[PDB]
Amino acid sequence: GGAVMYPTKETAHWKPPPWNDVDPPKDTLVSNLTLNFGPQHPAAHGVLRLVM
Amino acid sequence: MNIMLTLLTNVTLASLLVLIAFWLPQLNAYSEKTSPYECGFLPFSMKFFLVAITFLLFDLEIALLLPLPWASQTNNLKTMLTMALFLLILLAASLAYEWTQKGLEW
Amino acid sequence: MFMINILSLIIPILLAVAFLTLVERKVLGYMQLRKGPNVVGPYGLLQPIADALKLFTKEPLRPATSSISMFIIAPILALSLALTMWVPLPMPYPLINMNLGVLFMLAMSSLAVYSILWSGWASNSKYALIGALRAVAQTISYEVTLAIILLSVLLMNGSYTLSTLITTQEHIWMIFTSWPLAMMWFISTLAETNRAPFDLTENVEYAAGPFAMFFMAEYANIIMMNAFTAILFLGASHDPHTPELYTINFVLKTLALTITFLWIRASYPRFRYDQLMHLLWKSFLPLTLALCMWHISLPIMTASIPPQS
Amino acid sequence: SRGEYVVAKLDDLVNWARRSSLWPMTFGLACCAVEMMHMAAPRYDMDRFGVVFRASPRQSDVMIVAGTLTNKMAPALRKVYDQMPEPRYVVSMGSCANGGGYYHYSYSVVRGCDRIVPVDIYVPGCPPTAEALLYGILQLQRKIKREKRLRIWYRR
Amino acid sequence: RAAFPEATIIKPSDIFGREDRFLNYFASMRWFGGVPLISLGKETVKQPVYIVDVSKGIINAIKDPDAKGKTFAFVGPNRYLLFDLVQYIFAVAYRPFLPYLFEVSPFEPWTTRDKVERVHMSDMTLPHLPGLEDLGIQATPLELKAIEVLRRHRTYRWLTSEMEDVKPAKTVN
Amino acid sequence: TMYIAFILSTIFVIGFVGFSSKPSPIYGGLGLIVSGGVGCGIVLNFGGSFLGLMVFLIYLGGMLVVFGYTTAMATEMYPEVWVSNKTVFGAFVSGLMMEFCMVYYALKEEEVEIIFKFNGLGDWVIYDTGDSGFFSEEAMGIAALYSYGTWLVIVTGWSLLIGVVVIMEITRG
Amino acid sequence: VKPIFSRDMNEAKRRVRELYRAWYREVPNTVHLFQLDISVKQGRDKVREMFMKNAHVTDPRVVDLLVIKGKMELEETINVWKQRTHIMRFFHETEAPRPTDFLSKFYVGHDP
Amino acid sequence: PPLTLEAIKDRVLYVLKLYDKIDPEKLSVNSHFMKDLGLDSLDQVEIIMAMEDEFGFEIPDIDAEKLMCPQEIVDYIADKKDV
Amino acid sequence: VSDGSSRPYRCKIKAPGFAHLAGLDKMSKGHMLADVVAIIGTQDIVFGEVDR
Amino acid sequence: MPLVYMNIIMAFAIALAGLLMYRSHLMSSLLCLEGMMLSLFIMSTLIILNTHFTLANMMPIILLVFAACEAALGLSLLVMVSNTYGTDYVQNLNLLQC
Ligand code: SF4
Repeated sequence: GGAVMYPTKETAHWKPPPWNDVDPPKDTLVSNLTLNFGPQHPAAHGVLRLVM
Repeated sequence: MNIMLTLLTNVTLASLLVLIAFWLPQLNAYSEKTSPYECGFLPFSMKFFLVAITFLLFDLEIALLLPLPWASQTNNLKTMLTMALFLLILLAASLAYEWTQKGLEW
Repeated sequence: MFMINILSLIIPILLAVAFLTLVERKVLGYMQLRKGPNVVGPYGLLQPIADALKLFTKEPLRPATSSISMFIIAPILALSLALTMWVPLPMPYPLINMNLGVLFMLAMSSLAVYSILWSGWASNSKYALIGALRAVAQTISYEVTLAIILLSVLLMNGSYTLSTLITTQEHIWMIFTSWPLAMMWFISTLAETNRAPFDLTENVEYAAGPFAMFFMAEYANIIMMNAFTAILFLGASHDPHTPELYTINFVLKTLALTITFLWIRASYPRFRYDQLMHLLWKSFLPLTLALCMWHISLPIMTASIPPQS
Repeated sequence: SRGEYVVAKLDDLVNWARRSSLWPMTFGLACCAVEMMHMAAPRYDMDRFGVVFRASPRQSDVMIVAGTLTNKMAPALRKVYDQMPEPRYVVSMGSCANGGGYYHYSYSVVRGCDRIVPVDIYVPGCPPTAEALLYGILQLQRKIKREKRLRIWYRR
Repeated sequence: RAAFPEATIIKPSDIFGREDRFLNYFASMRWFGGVPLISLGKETVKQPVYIVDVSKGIINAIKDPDAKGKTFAFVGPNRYLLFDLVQYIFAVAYRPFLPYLFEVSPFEPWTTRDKVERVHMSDMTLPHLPGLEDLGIQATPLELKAIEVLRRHRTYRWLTSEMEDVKPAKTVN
Repeated sequence: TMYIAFILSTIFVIGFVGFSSKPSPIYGGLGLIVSGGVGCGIVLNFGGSFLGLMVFLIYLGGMLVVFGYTTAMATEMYPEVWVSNKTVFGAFVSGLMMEFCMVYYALKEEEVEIIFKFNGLGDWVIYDTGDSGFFSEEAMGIAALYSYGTWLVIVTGWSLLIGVVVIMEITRG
Repeated sequence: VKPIFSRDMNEAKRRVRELYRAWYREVPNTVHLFQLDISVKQGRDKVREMFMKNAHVTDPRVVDLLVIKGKMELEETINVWKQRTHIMRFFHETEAPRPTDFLSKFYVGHDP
Repeated sequence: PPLTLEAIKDRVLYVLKLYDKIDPEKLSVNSHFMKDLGLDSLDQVEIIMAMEDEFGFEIPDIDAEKLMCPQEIVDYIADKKDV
Repeated sequence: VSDGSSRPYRCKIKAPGFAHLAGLDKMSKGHMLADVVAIIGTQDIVFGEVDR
Repeated sequence: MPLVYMNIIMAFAIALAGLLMYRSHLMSSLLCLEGMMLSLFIMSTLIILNTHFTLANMMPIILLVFAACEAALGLSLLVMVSNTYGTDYVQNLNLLQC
């Protein structure tokens, strides 16, 4: 059991591959954008701020 | 040489106008807007790329469809017609696949 | 003398664009029960000059371009390509006669797309890139349908030579033979130039001169595309001894088509990105494919294959 | 002198261009924006004078403050104003924009947009009639016509 | 002094601020190739004063009843080596430090021969004249207000992202 | 202008060095657009009008535009030019130098041989004296694809359709 | 009386400390986000000063509401709902310092 | 190199040294923050947050109140890292 | 609210736009940015009455 | 061979060298790969034209189509990788070893 049969000093720390071929989700940073409906925008009529 | 001359003249004219629009108008002194570009810190949605790859493939199929006007002069009209219709049917089939399956989401 | 011809093709087009601005203003106003520019010069004839002078004197603000290099190349590319696209057009005799002029036009429009991408990317503005990418998506769909329609209509021309279109439409205008393709072609031209209803209101970082040149390039592209539509479908009589007749008729046709461009601009609400692409992918594209099949089969089944030479 | 004559004529040309093709931005905040629309309405038609409503403030020359500038909106007005390119002119439309008008003693109303941004033309009224606003713009055009930026540079 | 016997003469030294011609001038060396520095500006020590400090001193001098007739000299908080000062300027401005005619320009000259001499001329030190502390204004160090003048001169990613903090430059005091 | 084709080929090599130096994607994409445009010029000089417009319409017009599309949406890079950090600058300069050495060994020495034999004579010599009459050899041969190359059409079309399928399957997550 | 959130002062102090931690950790980001010219210490000094201003309160109900208001200001600051001026408003700068010495006040005006 | 109680103490004292308010002369392993170092409750909260930064974990307010001496912090970190 | 004097004690103003704009988020759920502009128009939002 | 053929072959070699010597972005490698396809297009086109290989004038077009297909594939893989990791850096592809 292990990454390699004859491990080295560097490879000793290295973790064997996951049981499922599924590597864990990393960071999972949200891509949801937070746009602001700037008042100058015509639809905002100059006096509307819509944090969206 | 004529077409090369046209390209050269157009490019030089455009670049000269860009010169007289980027460096000449900024010579006039207009005080100084001491205004920093206040920046303090990604929508890589497939919704865009899909529109791009599909366009690439359809453009490729369009490339195969370009020689058609000269291909109409062939004596083997039946074979040429069949091949042209085949290419068009394949284009339609690719469009149908994307439409029927989860595609054309744009 | 050839350089004189190049200048007599470039300068008049730019002046025509400048006055087209005024023409658009007045046309839209009078369709809105308003008088377009009427104070600045007689009937506003001096309005474009006033606009140009004001623009080239306004303080240019810097848009923190990630790559001035690129930010400056985008305007140059747009204007140069717009000027070049006029060269192959046969006003009865073209400046540069290409056996494959139509494909040259298509390629020039394809390169023009880069100006959009370069402008947004170098702008260092999230909203700029988003809007630029939307423009990329819009021009992406038009190119496919435009190419298909152009190929299908040229299947009766006999080649990609632009001059031959005059001979093909000597007796009957091409539109009477391919009117559905004409409809889709005109709408596709609207989509290409982002003229309403295919605008995406709300390259804005461009200031004064740069913006002015981008505006000029866009409007020159409008005029050139309308000219292309004229030559393709609205054929004009050409007398070899007196070409001025064809020149006059062609100019009138192009003017009519640009007036229709403005007329549509102030007639319909703007589309939505989803709606625009669900048009140029799910309504136009299938019909263009079917009509391409028809325009391939028709010459063979009717023994009307046009001459190759 | 000849130098003065050349500079003066060039300055007049520059003045003509700007005053003829003024591009205003609609900073419509309150009731006065409605009358501003009636100015652009067919009856008066500001575009006839070359004054076309430029939505983009980055491509505008005149900021027409039309309405009550509240404290919450005050920072935005100045920030938009400094993001305008020069030459930039500010036209205050309405008593609320001029000095607060009906809401001068309000707890959350700026006592005139003059405090936040320097104003060039003050249009009186509540709301000022569309002709009065059009009159103010023409007064601004005459104000630009009197400007001698180049002449002063030469005589410096 | 001859015409106005009780005139309160003030002698500031290289006022710096948002719209100043001293800090921004150094941060504009990009137009002038690298960083043109006579003898690498190694023999010049300058004492820059903050704009608000000078202005407040002027107002305080007006109110001050004994300021009349006294020649004040507005000095900066610290004396910086010209080379170190320019290095600090380019540092907070995120500008590559490249240590290295304009009078002819009819429009506002980019550089003056006298300006060049004055730049390379080390600031004088007059301890016999009243200063800001006499008027009550406490000198504000250049370091605190440096970013306000030079952050706006940032190139790409230093007003955000990396935002490396440049330590105060060595002062020749 | 007798060596126009050689000049174009050298510029082609230069652009290939430019984008092969792996610069910032945006700058590289240009290094490829320029080289692509040159290559089209070369093909036109040899008489391949249709193929010249092919690369301009498809490769430069669509293939490289979709490439740019991706670089724009997935933008996680610090912009740099070919003459930027030594990693790219040195590579660009060295590639240009190698090309120039090849050019000098090719013109001054007629029979240049590195891995293949090359002749320094102008490429105009290789052109063949012949008349096609009322023909476009390139166009006729390419149009023969629909008549002679039915098998090629079938295979290419199937590849395109399966390519659409594959693209969707890959980019379904 | 129904407590707003905390029944006892000790519970209220727990809420105060929780708010102080959030403000203390937010100050560095706030300076970055609004590109403020204040130092991280200056912002954290202001946070402590503001908390110490309301240090004489003894009613848990009042402390709860103060924490709620403190949370609201933090929410706006974190969500960038406030603008650069709004954050700087805490640091009164343009306002001239009003003296406290009676003789100084006597000279300044009729101030009671 | 597993964490040692001595190393935990070293990092704790290092953080306390970085804290300017704490007087180094009065600094000790068991020196009570509020009594021996004479700090305020907010100062104690700041110290707890600094400890969290140093050792890369989080201390709830209850445990933060519990931690009134540097040795107490060391012991809490010992339990946290199970050293 | 009248206290018997010539000046009202309290005058709360019910603006129809106020409630409509409050429900904008509910109506805007599952829509695009351009749809938000349309939803603003269909609610006929004048910020004069909304902000009173 | 004429000098033009030498230059085009050298261009192919340079693009191959750039592709094999990655730097950071996988996008740059894809650019080099497509450049090589362009160079091959130019080479084959010149050869076919000079030889007057009329029936083989369709070879460059087929090469171009398949070239852009394999590119569509590369881009699709690049975006999958970038979406998973966050960037298109070649170093990110490190889970598989040996
Ligand atoms: S001046 Fe009168 S009309 Fe104009 S915003 Fe104020 S209250 Fe409304």
